[PDB]
Amino acid sequence: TTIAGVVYKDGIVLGADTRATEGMVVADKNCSKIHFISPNIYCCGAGTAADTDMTTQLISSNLELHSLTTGRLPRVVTANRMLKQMLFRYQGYIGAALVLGGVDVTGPHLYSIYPHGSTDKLPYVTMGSGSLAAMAVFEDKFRPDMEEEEAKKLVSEAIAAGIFNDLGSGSNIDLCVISKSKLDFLRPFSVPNKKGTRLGRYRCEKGTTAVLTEKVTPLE
Amino acid sequence: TTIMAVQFNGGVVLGADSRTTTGSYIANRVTDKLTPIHDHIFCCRSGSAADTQAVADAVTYQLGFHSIELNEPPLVHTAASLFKEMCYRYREDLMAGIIIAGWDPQEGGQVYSVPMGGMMVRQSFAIGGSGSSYIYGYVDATYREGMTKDECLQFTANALALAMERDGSSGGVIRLAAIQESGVERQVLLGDQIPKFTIATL
Amino acid sequence: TTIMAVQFNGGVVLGADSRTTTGSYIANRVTDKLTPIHDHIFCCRSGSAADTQAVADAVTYQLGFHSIELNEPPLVHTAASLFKEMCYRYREDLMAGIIIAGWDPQEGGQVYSVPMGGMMVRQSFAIGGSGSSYIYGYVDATYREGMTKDECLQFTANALALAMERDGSSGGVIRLAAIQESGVERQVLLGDQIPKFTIATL
Amino acid sequence: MEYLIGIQGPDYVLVASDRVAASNIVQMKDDHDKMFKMSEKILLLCVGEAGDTVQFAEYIQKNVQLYKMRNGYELSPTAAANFTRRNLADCLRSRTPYHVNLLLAGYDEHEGPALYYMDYLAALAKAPFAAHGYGAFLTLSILDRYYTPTISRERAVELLRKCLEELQKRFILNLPTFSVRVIDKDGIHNLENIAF
Amino acid sequence: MEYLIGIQGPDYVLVASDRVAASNIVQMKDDHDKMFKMSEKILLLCVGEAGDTVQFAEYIQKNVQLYKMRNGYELSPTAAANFTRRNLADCLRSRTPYHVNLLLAGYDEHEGPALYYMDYLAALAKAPFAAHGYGAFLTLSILDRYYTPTISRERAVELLRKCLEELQKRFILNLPTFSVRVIDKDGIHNLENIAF
Amino acid sequence: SIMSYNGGAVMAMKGKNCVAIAADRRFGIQAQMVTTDFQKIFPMGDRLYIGLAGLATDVQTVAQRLKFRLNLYELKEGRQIKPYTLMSMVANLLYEKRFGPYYTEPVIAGLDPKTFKPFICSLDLIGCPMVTDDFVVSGTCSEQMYGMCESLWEPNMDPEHLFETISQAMLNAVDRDAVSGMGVIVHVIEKDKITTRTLKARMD
Amino acid sequence: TTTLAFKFLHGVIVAADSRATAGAYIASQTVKKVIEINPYLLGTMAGGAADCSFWERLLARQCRIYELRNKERISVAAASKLLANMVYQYKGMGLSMGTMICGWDKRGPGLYYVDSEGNRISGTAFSVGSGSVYAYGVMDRGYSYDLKVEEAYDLARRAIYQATYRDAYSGGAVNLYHVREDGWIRVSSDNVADLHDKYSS
Amino acid sequence: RFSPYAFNGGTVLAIAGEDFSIVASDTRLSEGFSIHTRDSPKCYKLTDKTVIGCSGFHGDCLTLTKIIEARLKMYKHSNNKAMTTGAIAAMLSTILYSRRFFPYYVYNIIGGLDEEGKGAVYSFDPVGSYQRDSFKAGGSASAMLQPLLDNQVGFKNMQNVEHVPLTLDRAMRLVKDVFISAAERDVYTGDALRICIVTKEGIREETVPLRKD
Amino acid sequence: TQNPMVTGTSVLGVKFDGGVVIAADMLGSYGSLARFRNISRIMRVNDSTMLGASGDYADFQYLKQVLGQMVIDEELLGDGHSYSPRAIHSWLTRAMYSRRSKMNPLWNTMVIGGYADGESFLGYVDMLGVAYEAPSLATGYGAYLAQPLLREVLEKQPVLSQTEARELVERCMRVLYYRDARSYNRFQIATVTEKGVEIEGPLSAQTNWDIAHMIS
Ligand SMILES: *[C@@](C)(CO)[C@](*)(O)[C@H](Cc1ccccc1)NC(=O)[C@H](Cc1ccc(OC)cc1)NC(=O)[C@H](C)NC(=O)CN1CCOCC1
Ligand SMILES: *[C@@](C)(CO)[C@](*)(O)[C@H](Cc1ccccc1)NC(=O)[C@H](Cc1ccc(OC)cc1)NC(=O)[C@H](C)NC(=O)CN1CCOCC1
Ligand SMILES: *[C@@](C)(CO)[C@](*)(O)[C@H](Cc1ccccc1)NC(=O)[C@H](Cc1ccc(OC)cc1)NC(=O)[C@H](C)NC(=O)CN1CCOCC1
Ligand SMILES: *[C@@](C)(CO)[C@](*)(O)[C@H](Cc1ccccc1)NC(=O)[C@H](Cc1ccc(OC)cc1)NC(=O)[C@H](C)NC(=O)CN1CCOCC1
Repeated sequence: TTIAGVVYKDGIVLGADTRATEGMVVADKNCSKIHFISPNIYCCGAGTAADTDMTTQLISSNLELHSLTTGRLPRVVTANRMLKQMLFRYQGYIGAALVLGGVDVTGPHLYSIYPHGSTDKLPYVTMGSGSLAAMAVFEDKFRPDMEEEEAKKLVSEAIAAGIFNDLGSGSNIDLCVISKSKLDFLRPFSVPNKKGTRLGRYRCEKGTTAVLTEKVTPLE
Repeated sequence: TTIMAVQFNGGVVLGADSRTTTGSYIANRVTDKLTPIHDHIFCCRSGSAADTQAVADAVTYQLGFHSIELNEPPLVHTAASLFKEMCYRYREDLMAGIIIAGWDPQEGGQVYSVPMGGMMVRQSFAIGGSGSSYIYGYVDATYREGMTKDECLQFTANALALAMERDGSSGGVIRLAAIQESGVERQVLLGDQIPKFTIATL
Repeated sequence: TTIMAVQFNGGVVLGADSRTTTGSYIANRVTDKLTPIHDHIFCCRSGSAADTQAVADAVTYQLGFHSIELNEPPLVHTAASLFKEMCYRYREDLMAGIIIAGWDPQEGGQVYSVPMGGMMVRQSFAIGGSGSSYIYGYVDATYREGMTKDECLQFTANALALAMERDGSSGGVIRLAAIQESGVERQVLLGDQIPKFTIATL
Repeated sequence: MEYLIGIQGPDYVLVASDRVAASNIVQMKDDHDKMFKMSEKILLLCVGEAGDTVQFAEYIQKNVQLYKMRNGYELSPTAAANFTRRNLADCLRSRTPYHVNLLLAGYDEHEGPALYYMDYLAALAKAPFAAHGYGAFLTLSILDRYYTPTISRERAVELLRKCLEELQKRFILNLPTFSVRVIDKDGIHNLENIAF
Repeated sequence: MEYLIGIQGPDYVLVASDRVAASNIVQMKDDHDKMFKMSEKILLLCVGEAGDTVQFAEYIQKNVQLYKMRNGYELSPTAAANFTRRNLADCLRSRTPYHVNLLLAGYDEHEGPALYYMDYLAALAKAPFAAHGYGAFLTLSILDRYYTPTISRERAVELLRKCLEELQKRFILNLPTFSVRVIDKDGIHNLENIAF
Repeated sequence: SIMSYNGGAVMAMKGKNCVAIAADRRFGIQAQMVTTDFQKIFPMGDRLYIGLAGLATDVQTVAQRLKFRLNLYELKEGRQIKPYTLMSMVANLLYEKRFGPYYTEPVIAGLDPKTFKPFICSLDLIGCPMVTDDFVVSGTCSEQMYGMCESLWEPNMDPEHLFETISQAMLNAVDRDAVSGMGVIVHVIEKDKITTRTLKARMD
Repeated sequence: TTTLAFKFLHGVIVAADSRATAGAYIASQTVKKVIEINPYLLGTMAGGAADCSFWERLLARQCRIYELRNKERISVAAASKLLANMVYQYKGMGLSMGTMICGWDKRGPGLYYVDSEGNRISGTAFSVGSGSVYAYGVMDRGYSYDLKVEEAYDLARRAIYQATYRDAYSGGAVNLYHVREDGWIRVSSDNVADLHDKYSS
Repeated sequence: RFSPYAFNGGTVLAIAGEDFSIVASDTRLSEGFSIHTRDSPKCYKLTDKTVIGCSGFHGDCLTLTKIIEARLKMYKHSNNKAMTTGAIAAMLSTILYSRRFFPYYVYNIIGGLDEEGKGAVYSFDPVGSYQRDSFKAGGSASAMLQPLLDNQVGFKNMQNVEHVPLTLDRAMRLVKDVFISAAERDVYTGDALRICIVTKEGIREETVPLRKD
Repeated sequence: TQNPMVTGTSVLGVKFDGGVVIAADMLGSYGSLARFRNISRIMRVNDSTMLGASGDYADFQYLKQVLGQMVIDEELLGDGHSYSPRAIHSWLTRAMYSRRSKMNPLWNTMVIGGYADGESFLGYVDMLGVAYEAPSLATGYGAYLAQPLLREVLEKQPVLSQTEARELVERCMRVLYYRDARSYNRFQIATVTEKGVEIEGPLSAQTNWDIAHMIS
């Protein structure tokens, strides 16, 4: 992975790449790493892919159960507490490096949560194998209270830095823009990488394979 | 880390660096290591970020309930005892080095050390963290019996500045907090504000 | 150990503790870690007692012959270079942290550090040994540009006393040596003579 | 080291196993039986660990017998093999894993002859012929060579004899006698023990 | 795994060894001769690790023959055994130690029949009867039971047969054939290979 | 490697209004082949299949425990299962054994009921879903299978062209793997019919 | 690998496969595992790919020098002894090679098995390799000293085929050599896939 | 202690035709999870008729190339002629086996012309085992390139296709396509593809960009 | 060297229109301790080439001595031939691999910069003998932090002026000080040009710490 998050003037902009790996091979060229927590809170994920999916779902489930009971909009701290305490209970055996971002009645909030259960409240955070490359962009170009399109540009450039400089990351850039007014889930925000057009013709013409046994079962 | 707490007549002064590491990489270069437990009780955290964080959260929960159940401002010793009970019980599982410093309307300014073993001892001033190793000599030579609040602020700021210079695991920003009956006042020392000690060789 | 050498105008000041440890037992409570190599050249020994000693004895032999053959009073840099060659070639076999300090008619007072790797660097002042860890903060806060010979003697004695106070593998007696054009003068500090920084707690 | 072999024809299943029970360098027993009667038409040939073999095979044996008493009829060879596999698979990740390599043979009322191969990891597979033990490495190629689905029982014994004679020639372990049994519509039949 | 046995009489030495060369689970050779002719009256029975057996035995063999050519007369059984021990014991703490367990059998013009036992560590020991390998454990007790110092060679082969039959009964490894040789005043005599 | 113990390879491919799922037929323990006709692809609901690759026990244990849950589902619900629903069920089953998993990476291929839409996915041993529009592979010759599919697969393929592609992709990949092969079975799933074919392959 | 060699009335049959593996990956299917030392002498390859190729080529050099110096062909015994001595010096170092040395000698048909472990044994029939256990079975069942020339060919051809069927690390094609008194001849190179077609009918 | 090896990725490919030989490689040099350089073509010329491609531990690849070049001149000085492709392939085997107990972590593929002007390819393992073949892949992505070539160039597993002789154009398209396919799945492969073409008149070079992620 | 002792962290390098610029902080770390705060980790080889070294400082001092003599030995002859930057790079690859193969590595990672005959040289050398040329180079944590930034700029603008390259390095050294825990805000800038090799005295990067107040 590369995942990043930033706090701008109006709210939070989250970023992620779309590569998943099995050993040293690309397993999924287009993967969803920005996860739904609540209508106002989203969470980026890095580390063990399955641990990222299930942890983020369980908390999304618990928060929905919480918001239905309270009758009010869930808080980012609640999501943070639920994630922090759970990951700590498992002593880091659940490999989930997370970037948590959302907008409350309190305002815009951004967190980085580690597999062991340590949380950092910061204006900009990076997690994953390409996090240092992404951080180099944040340390070079970040300014307080940026405009919406300026922040969209910054995070996408940070993820790109991870994509091109880290072997664990690649493919598309995903963004999620959260404000007090609007939620924008831009799945394919950028397609920097593309497969080369095929030149040779390798059409396996009909009847090129020898068959020993055939059975055709009709259906409804 | 480097963490530090000093005691004076009116109350206590607390100091911490802002660096947190994941190996050799600095994950957060501007951390708040001074964690409020109650109105007048703080703790300085060193060691495992996740371990110290969980203990602090649980103590805040316990003392919070304890203070309401007694209907009385909570004693610093009581807060420090709740740290002792957890740090000692889970000594094999936690990597925690806590300094508990605060004020209560019965004993005044108090600085308690709960190191990795889980023991508890009250001190005039305490130092902890990886960086504290490099300032024992300085701290032993500079400390004076009966320093004022302002003198304690400078004393703790100087020692940290010297620790962050030599220790790789320490650096960034000096965070200071003064506790007395009045309340809690916090300040932050940035770049140039850090006490300048010239690098002198040949 | 703790070892220290400070360069002043007309020469150098050397200082060491006197403790030799075999585990947690002091095998020798009054050790002369300041080893003479030539008339004006000394070295401070820390690490393996047998290793540093053997190197010292080989440099004395090597520099002895070199000086006679060259017909000059030997350069401190030259004596430091003989230590470097040995400490670098056999870095995997030796545990030696040497400070070479002395005087020569060409360059005056000089202090060279040869740590465990086998590198060589000239410094205004140098500290080494296990105890030197606890005095980095003090030494950086106290050191001033252009100290007199008598001040450097006080400076080394203070730093060492603080280090012996905290470090278990340091202690006993402070041994000081001053080297200038006129020659070498030695003094020893016992019990009361060691600068007392009182036990500072409640 | 122990040996199992199974040969399935059109209407029978031929099974054989060595009668040697060894400890380090000595042959403690000469007439050991590695075959367990489950039903009137099912045999379970169990091989592997010193304690696990008897404990596991016997546990399945009494359960099938309990089924016989419970319902009035017997389990099918297919159902038996799956029952054995379930009990082995469940124990695999537990505190007491059974290290047994087994072979189940049976004749069904409606389905006919059946032979099942099973790993100690509990991997079930149906085969026309199968073998266990180090001796399998020398014999399996002879089975691949001289086998047709339409093999008669008398020529299946000849094929089995070709395999056992190879164990006398190439196999370094002393295996003089073999238990031979056939299962068909009439049940389990004892055959003449092949000796050398 | 390999087996050696020697039985000394009043005027002869009877020696036997299995003819099996084994690779992990397969028998590669049916007629592996494990005896090496040193002189007209000396045999070296060599057993042990893969390459060490043939390399070490032949080195002593060719050196004993070199002694014959160099001086005209041959080495005595005692002289040969000590020569073999010296070469093994000097290699014991060297870069290349030979892992061989051996039996030396010979007839002397003065002292008569002699059988020598030698550890891979190079411990020489003269005995009336000796054995090597796992088979030794099952045979030395029989040798203890029926041996007399005045045993006739016809009754010695009968005693040898008892031991080899025990290997067919109790020993887990398949050793069908054995080499049998006698050394007396007239030299080395080949006997019929005992087969099972 | 625990996954390399039994070997095997399972592949799924997306067509026009159809999906294909193929697997090798070898059942072996390490170097030794045991059975030449082992079942790795299992029917889950007429127009939906699952192929399991990995340790032979876990292939069988998961297949049977999934059917256990699916039958209860299809009885509780008045409907037959949807492809996405099965994928989440499998992921659920595999994650329950997070810290001691079944050593099998499943592959699901089928058509969506009513909407007749094609669907393919692969999962982790701990159940991580990965949906694609082209192909999903799992097994010991993961790399070999990827190289074939990337260069052969085309956007819209009719059942016959899809069959030729998955067949050729499986055959040539398997032939560079020692622990895979001994025959390849292919299922082509259409709305009206299911075509099942065993291919002519090398047996070495 | 699977390799085999057996001697009979008409000569010495040498058979081998052509598969080479790097882990689970099949590196090659066209490896010549029988090396041609002399017009009358052969050597099979099994084990470490480079080890077998290097040391048996070293032997080919050794045998040629012997021929030039002594004006006479090397014996099968002497050719096997040289390789046994060369490979023994590297015992325990990691070399992995199981070879058969086949030829026609002054003593007649010659067959020796030489190991990197240090084994050197003469015999009538051997099978060397990972699939050797499977080739041993089918070879022994259909073997006779009185076998016709063509009958011995199909025996060796089937024995390798049966090994490739069970062994994962055996396959490709079955190559056959026949050692006669006037020298060896190259018999046939039959693909396993083509043999599967023939033996199924 | 200390590892004297590093895996630097990279894949080499060679196809032998009737009058030509193509030696192709990606240009990415990696270590751990980061890229050293995007410009590192692995194919290197030795004579007018021979091109070598090295993948694996770059330290060894650099050293080994410098050894071969020296040896080429040594042969040239002694025998008064350029070394033939087969002779280079035979020599490399001995150079690689010389380090049997301290192996070069190296996958070599030699491509060029033989003594009759036909295309020749030689594939190597780390310790010197080698053979002549028509096409081979070696490196981090060799398992991905090979099966497609076995199908298209080798006509394997297809029922009725008459074995049409390879053309330079079709082989060039095949090379480009397998590497594009490899760049999709193998993380070590990408950036750019370098292609060397050996014919009657010298050696030609061509470069096609690849995915940079 | 089996175990490094006093070590230097990142070394940076980027070529511009006119020459090459190399940067390295002046710290020698002893584990987590910053022991030697004032040491030069950049050396001038000759008029046309320079070197910056990461890792074990004692090993660097050895290479400094050996290269030092080599340049002296050439200037003795005065035959008009001198080592090119590419030649020193080639030699260093041979030295480092030789020691690696002896299983006694020189615990170093070098960056060679030079300017000769119009074109500028920038080369990398491992402790294993991995060597290559690149328009921008970074060792240690610089590889993970600085190099990404160096590549991004060269994507947009392949050729840089001395000023643009110099202020880029300023930006890279700032990030390294924020994120690498073994670095030090006191560095040297080394520059190869047609005029020769210049190394500049103690330099500090200006830092921002505004993000301290925006946590809450
Ligand atoms: C980048 C790609 C790392 O290279 C990201 O961290 C990414 C996170 C992600 C991707 C998709 C969906 C949600 C989140 N991580 C991976 O792709 C991850 C790499 C990894 C492998 C093994 C690990 O050790 C525990 C940790 C990380 N890939 C996977 O999870 C893959 C699909 N699964 C496996 O490799 C199988 N594992 C599961 C964990 O236990 C060992 C076997
Ligand atoms: C200084 C920086 C280092 O000694 C302080 O002690 C600091 C304390 C702190 C940090 C954040 C908030 C308040 C106070 N400690 C750390 O930064 C800490 C270092 C550490 C790591 C692991 C330990 O053993 C379990 C003990 C100390 N860093 C962290 O906890 C970071 C966020 N997490 C990791 O390093 C992850 N580890 C867990 C253990 O296994 C290796 C990976
Ligand atoms: C302080 C006391 C400890 O760091 C000094 O460095 C001191 C140096 C000194 C001592 C005498 C004269 C001049 C200077 N060090 C010691 O006292 C030293 C501690 C040490 C032991 C072993 C080491 O590894 C090689 C390094 C440091 N003590 C000794 O050398 C004593 C006399 N000998 C032993 O401890 C015997 N050892 C040798 C190593 O193997 C285990 C037994
Ligand atoms: C069958 C296929 C079983 O593997 C044969 O034994 C075959 C024999 C053969 C093949 C080609 C040429 C002549 C003879 N053996 C192999 O193909 C062999 C398997 C093997 C791997 C490693 C070994 O070392 C203990 C022994 C056997 N494959 C190889 O040698 C491959 C091509 N090369 C490597 O694996 C490289 N190794 C060599 C040893 O050091 C580590 C790297």
